[PDB]
Parts: sequence; structure tokens; C-alpha cells
Amino acid sequence: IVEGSDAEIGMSPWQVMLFRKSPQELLCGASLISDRWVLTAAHCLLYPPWDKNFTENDLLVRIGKHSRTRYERNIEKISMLEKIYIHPRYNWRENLDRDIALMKLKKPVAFSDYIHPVCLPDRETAASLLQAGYKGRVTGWGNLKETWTANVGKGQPSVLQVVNLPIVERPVCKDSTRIRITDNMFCAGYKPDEGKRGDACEGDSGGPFVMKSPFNNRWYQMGIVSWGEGCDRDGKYGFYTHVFRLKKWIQKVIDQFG
Amino acid sequence: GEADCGLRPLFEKKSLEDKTERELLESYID
RNA sequence: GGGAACAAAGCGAAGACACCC
Ligand SMILES: *C[C@@](*)(O)[C@H](CCCNC(N)=[NH2+])NC(=O)[C@@H]1CCCN1C(=O)[C@H](N)Cc1ccccc1
Ligand SMILES: [Mg+2]
Ligand SMILES: [Mg+2]
Repeated sequence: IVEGSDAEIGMSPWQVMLFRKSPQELLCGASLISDRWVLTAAHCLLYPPWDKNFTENDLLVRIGKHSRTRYERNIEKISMLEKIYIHPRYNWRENLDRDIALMKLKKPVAFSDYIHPVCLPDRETAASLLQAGYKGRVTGWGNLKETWTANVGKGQPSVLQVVNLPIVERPVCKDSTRIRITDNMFCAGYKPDEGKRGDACEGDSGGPFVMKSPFNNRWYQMGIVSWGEGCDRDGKYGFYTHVFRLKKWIQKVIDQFG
Repeated sequence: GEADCGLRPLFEKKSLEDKTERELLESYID
């Protein structure tokens, strides 16, 4: 996350860290949607161009974390995975269209003050909230800048980062890049003339873009950090997988595998 | 959404609000 | 009108606007 701030404890209890067993390393973000299901970006698990193709046994999910590196005993929970499900029409060859994946945990995690599921939006909530100008929130332990010099400062945060960003008009998203923007994506970020800055970055993928409903007070996950060109560049925007557009698939997987 | 999804234990459940959520709420008006 | 359309191909402050009944 670029130009964000340190998250407050318990501020994003649905935040999940995807972690590799060997070598031990942070892979991506993800979100808790129930006691046994986790949502993330498909490219986090499968991306041939980088020889990336993880199976259930290669990783762990760390739930309830604040610090990026410190093991937080009796706070965080480390769960193993029963199975991974990549969206069947995920397009890694072209533009990451349908960059979404589900992971079922081996055993249910107990919720706590630091561990709690986010809601997925229903059709009306999606129609009402996902509108240009309204702001959402993105969180992650990803890079603080698109490029940097480690000899003059660490590239990753010490603790979970957060930033609120406005949803952008679709034609504006399209006009900002040469990559094709599918109907299963949306973009967010400040325009050069708005003053404010902020963006997700490499390492933040799979993390959630959430919105708090003013009508029932609940937080809903509207997007999944997916891709961008550089980070926080002027005239460029972060792109997110449109969760509601692909909710039918999410529901299918879950009703089909409990 | 079902059950108590999206209601944070340390915030909405304790009727407390975080340091920047007002910004999100304000964007619905602005 | 309804289902289906694993939001598939397409079409603006984006809003299901070829299969089945
Ligand atoms: C995997 C995620 O951590 C990462 C998120 C990037 C978010 N950036 C901004 N500015 N919000 N995604 C990626 O790095 C993806 C995976 C494939 C390459 N990629 C990119 O974002 C490229 N920079 C652009 C791109 C290449 C191929 C297909 C789609 C986009
Ligand atoms: Mg920008
Ligand atoms: Mg389509």
C-alpha cells in the first residue's frame, strides 16, 4: 500500500496473509469470508509467466495479524488449506480477467476480536455502493512504493497498511491504460487534480477493497486487489476484481463443497 | 449479509468507530 | 413474464440493457 497509514488493531479483522511454507515468505493478501473460506486473487496462486503455481500443501493462511513479520502468539491463527479453487475462466494470458480464487481451510477458525469475517454484497448493496466518487478501503502488507532503494529505507511496512480511495468512472479507468478493462473489473484512486494520493501495490494482491454500508453499518467486500501499472503514478489507477460480478461462481463453489 | 458478518468486534460491536471511516461515510454525501 | 446465462460475447456517474419454458 502506497501513501497509506498504519492500521488500528482489529481494524480489518477479515485481513488474511497468504504465506509460503518453504522458503518461509509472504505471498499475498486475502480475506476471511466465513469460518472456513478465504477469498484471494487467482494470480496469487497461479501465474505461469512467473512460474507460479501453488497447490494446497505449499502454503498457510495467517489470520488476525497486525505485524508483517512478528509471530503474534495467541492473537493470530495459522490455518492449513484443504483445497484451492481458481476461477475456471481466469485469464492470466491477457489481462487477469476474473482474478479470483477461493481457499477452503482444513478446519474452521474460531472468531475473536482480531478475527471476524467480512460480508459479500447482495445485488442491491452492490448497485448502491459501487459508484464513482464513493470511497472504499484497501489494506495490505505489500510494497510501500513501486520502486525504491533498500539502503535508504525498507520497501515493506512493519504493520498492516490502510488507505481509503474513491471508485473511478469506468470510461476514465479505460482511458488511463492500453490494457483492456473487462466488465469483471473496476478501478479506484485519486485523479491528479484531487490532491490526495494512494494505491495498492505489488504484494497487496488478494487483499480486500471494502465499503461500509451507511444503511446497516456492515463492511462489504466489493473488490480484490488485482493489478496496476507501477503504483500511485499520476493518471493511473489500481484495478480490482469485481466481486459481485463473479458472485455466482463464489456461491457455486461454496454450495458445492460446503 | 447473514449472521454478524462485517460488524467488527472492536468497533461496530462496541459502538466505537475507527480513525478514518468517517471519510468513507462523507463520500456518500459529497 | 420466468428460468438459465459458472456476468459468455457485447452494449456509462454501467445496468443482464445466444439456450429453455
Ligand atoms: C499479484 C498482486 O500482488 C499484484 C498487485 C498490483 C497492484 N498495483 C497497483 N498499482 N494497485 N498484481 C500484479 O503484479 C499483476 C500480476 C501479473 C502482473 N501484474 C501487474 O499488475 C502488472 N503490473 C500489469 C499486468 C500484467 C499482466 C496482466 C495484467 C496486468
Ligand atoms: Mg494514481
Ligand atoms: Mg463478460
